[PDB]
Amino acid sequence: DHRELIGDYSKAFLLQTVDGKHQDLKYISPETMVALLTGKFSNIVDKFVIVDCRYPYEYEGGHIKTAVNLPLERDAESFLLKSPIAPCSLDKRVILIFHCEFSSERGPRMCRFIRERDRAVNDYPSLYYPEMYILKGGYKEFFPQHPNFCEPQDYRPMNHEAFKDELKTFRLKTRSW
Repeated sequence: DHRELIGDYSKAFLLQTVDGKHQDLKYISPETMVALLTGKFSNIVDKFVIVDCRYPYEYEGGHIKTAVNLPLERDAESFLLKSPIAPCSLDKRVILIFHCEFSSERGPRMCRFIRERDRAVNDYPSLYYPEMYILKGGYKEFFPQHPNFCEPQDYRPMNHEAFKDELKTFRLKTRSW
């Protein structure tokens, strides 16, 4: 591989990455998301968690199959770090994929937050989640390309006319503005 090692310096990144806003983060395309969903990496990837950081109404109006909705930092830490999601075999990998509507600001931030917490509870350079990626373009670019991998087969933008109130209600739940 021509890149650096994953977070615990144990091995190279598995997935092919594409260029994204944050030069230091690893992004993947809809295509690689589908290869994982289709089991193309089944002999090496034990588990892969898709974290959809969007607000609940967004997730309810259409999300990627198997994805988990973890819109708040506290929910993500609770879900991923209280009892780490570990592979059934040590020859195997666990991978996290973060995304939001277009995975621009919120996705990167949650990803950076989980890495910090992970660095915090482990002895360097050990990690529970050494390999993390962001889905370039988020759901918004994923849906039109592979609608049958989404449930419900639909899309609800964050700024949807009819949920202005839910967006407001929801922002008031975040730890900081």
